[PDB]
Amino acid sequence: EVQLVESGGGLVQPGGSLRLSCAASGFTLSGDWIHWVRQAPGKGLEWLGEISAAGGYTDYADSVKGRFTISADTSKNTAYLQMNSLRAEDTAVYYCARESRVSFEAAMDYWGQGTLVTVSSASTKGPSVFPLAPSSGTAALGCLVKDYFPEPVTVSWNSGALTSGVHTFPAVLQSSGLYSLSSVVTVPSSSLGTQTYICNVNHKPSNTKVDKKVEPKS
Amino acid sequence: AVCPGTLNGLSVTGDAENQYQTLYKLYERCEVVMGNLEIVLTGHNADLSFLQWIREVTGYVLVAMNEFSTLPLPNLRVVRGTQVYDGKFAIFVMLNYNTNSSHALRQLRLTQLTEILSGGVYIEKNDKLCHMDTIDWRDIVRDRDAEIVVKDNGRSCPPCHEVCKGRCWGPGSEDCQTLTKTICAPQCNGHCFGPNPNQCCHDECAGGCSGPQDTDCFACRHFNDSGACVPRCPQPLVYNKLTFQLEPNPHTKYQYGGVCVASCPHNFVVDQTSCVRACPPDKMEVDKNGLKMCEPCGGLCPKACEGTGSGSRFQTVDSSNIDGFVNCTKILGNLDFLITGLNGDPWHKIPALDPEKLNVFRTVREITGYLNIQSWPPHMHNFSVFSNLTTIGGRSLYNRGFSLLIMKNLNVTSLGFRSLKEISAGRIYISANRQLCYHHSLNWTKVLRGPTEERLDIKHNRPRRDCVAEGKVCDPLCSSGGCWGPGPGQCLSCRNYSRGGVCVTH
Amino acid sequence: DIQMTQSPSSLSASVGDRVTITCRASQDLATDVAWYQQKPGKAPKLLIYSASFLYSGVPSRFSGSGSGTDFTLTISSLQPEDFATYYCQQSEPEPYTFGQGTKVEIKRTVAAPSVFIFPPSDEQLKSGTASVVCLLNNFYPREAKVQWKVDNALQSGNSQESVTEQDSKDSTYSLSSTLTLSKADYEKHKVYACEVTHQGLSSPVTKSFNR
Ligand SMILES: *[C@H]1O[C@H](CO)[C@@H](O)[C@H](O)[C@H]1NC(C)=O
Ligand SMILES: *[C@H]1O[C@H](CO)[C@@H](O)[C@H](O)[C@H]1NC(C)=O
Repeated sequence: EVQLVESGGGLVQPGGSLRLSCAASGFTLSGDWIHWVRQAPGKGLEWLGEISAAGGYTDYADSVKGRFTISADTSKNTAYLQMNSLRAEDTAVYYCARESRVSFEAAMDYWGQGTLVTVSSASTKGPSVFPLAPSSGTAALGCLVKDYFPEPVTVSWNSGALTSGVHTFPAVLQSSGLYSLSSVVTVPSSSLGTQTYICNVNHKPSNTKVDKKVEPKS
Repeated sequence: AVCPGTLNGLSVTGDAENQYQTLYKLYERCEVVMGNLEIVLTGHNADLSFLQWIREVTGYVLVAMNEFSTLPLPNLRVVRGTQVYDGKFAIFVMLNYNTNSSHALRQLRLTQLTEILSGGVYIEKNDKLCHMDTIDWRDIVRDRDAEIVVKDNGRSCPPCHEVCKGRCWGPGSEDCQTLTKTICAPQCNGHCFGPNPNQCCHDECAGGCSGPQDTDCFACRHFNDSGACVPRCPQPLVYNKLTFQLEPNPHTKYQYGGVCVASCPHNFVVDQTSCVRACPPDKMEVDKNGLKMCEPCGGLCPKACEGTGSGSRFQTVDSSNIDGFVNCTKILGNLDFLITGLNGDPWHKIPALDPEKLNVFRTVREITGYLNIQSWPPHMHNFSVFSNLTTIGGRSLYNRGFSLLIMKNLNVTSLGFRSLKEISAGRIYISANRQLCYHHSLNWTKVLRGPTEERLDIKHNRPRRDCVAEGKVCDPLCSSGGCWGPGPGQCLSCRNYSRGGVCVTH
Repeated sequence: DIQMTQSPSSLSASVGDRVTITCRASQDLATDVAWYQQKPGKAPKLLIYSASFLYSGVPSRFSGSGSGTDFTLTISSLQPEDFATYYCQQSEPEPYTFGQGTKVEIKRTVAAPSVFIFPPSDEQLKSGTASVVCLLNNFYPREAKVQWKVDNALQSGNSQESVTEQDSKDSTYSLSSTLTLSKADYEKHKVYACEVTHQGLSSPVTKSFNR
């Protein structure tokens, strides 16, 4: 029932500015403390700021104190991170997360799903999808999402019908500074030809909505 | 029966019509005058009837500047003179006649007047007033050295009737003045209804009598009760032989000057014994089981004042505000102590608050709505200013349902609400007070009542582990319900005993 | 400013095993330490508060201990779904510092990799580039050597590997090697092969094709 939802993350130009949204649901902020934490795609977690919804107090991490300004709006039931003067070392996944009820602690018991902020002077780029086909017991087929900026990318199979044995591997930063990943699924030989298989790609940074069909070849 | 009198001396207004009218309303149908009888400048065509049933006047009787023919005071027995006119006159009759008119005073129908307990008599400059030189005024006056002055009155008055024996108020045979004083046996200390030693007045007759009893008195030296004169009115509580203590005597009656009554006038209130206008400086009105009565307040009677915020001129207590709280106990509404309030604002010319002026709030015990402190005078590390505050209702809230909100007060160490015991309704918020301690131990299930689930918001104060390390904990004599600060005075409730707010070992 | 030091960085353990993680703080924290579990790409779930208390809806196998400077998480009976990175947190006052984190991963029966090679597409060749892909599927343990062979010749530098995060049901891994080069350098060789070597292998399985 209680859940958070964020948005508004994506590519930004260094020294640019940005406002994240954290839309509350299932409780009243008023009185509750909302915190923001971020995490570099390799490393661990770092606390950023906090905010009581009642009196509107705010603290900040010295790592951020001043460039950033956490706020909210009570009638709307949503928190906000204003991220001014963005450095490349700001590139990380940012989560909002509310504070626990049981005890003077700041244990955070409900968390947003995450929202990604990439901050580099590189340009937004459309992904190339290519079919990896079977034939050449159980057969493997796949998609190849190649050369796109920035992370992240969403690969689904048959609009969500297929989920068993689906592997979408991590992206990898290429020599060219462009990202790539394979997404592969295993299906029974007998099923090929009668079953249609398609991979649904989504790349909101460059507004790409590819649906590529993978069959075997002649 | 009884009704009050005047003090206006010889001042009036322009209208002699009004002078009549206003005179009538006061002395309506009235037996006793509690005060003075001031008949001044009265209309010439008066129909002074209501004056009939007047028996007694506790003060004096002033008759001046009037025009009517006769002064009709037939039931008038006693004038007390317990206050007196000019200085030495229980009766002052001066200048009752007009130049352009024949309207002038001719007779004083005082058939009944028996005595005057204190003060003299001034009967002068009454051009047509008659018979006054015949009356034996030292027979009426009780004071051997009061000023009896009678002259410059009538010129050609008819002789007394033969039945009055040369002492009469008027020509009539029923207008005869009846003698009061025979001088008296040594036993009777000048209080007797006849020469004989056995013929003494009762020990409660103010002046004379016609017999040695309660109800033969011409006037009562203390209180009149249904005819009898008594030193007291029947007490409220009579000793009962069944329960060996006292109980509400149904034959109780209240004093009213000198009259024992069944229930006080439509405007008046009871005070332990007497029927009084307004409660004394240490009582407030209390209506319980069909009777209003003055009850002693003890500390202070609840000086309830206006609060602050919503439904008030001030959004904060400021330096041009704090004075309007002095001696105040209860508070209607709220109390906001905002940043501006304290330091003022030089843009709108409102000065900074003198931190010692805050003490004003030490007299406060209850606040209807919410309390909101968002700033505090640094050199004070606690709200010992509200130490005497006992109850916060929360009947009007602040932000999102907050009946108490303390926030962003750095130098504050303890809270100091030693006497607080009830927050009736609303939410509570005590966050962002970076040196606040002792609050962790407090049991808010005992202060606050109704739900407990999601009413607390206490956070980002000095973490408990620090407070404990620096020794800041609830005095050992406190119960596990916690404390408002350090020491024995600050407990919520005590383990052993409590002597004047301070928890003790014995 | 407070330090949290969390030991060790990563750890392996069999199903059923007991596992013990340690956080050590720079200053006496008495009891104000929170423990979290974070799974690949999800948000971190809270597990323990005040060093030792369970949160509503966490299995009892998870337990926390300690006071002041040394705090401990223990997963008594480790399960496949318990795969995660685990983070201690000081919550005493702000700014809340977290630990480096402890990467947990499960130990399992040694599984052989299923090997698949795909050739490039005709449409990728159109833009002028080639990408062969290899694929090791559902195997254990992690380590596996994906050496390429272009006309029996060993290749170097051109390749790129990408590892799956340990599956949480059968605790297996997966891997995708990519062989990338100019379609000029592609359109001048016949035999492209992927050579995979593992512990669950007796003999390195090779997978090839022709153009
Ligand atoms: C408040 O002022 C009045 C008048 O000076 C005084 O009688 C009273 O004692 C004062 N009360 C307190 C608590 O200081
Ligand atoms: C009050 O004392 C506190 C703590 O020692 C300090 O932070 C603050 O600056 C003091 N206030 C003033 C006005 O000096």
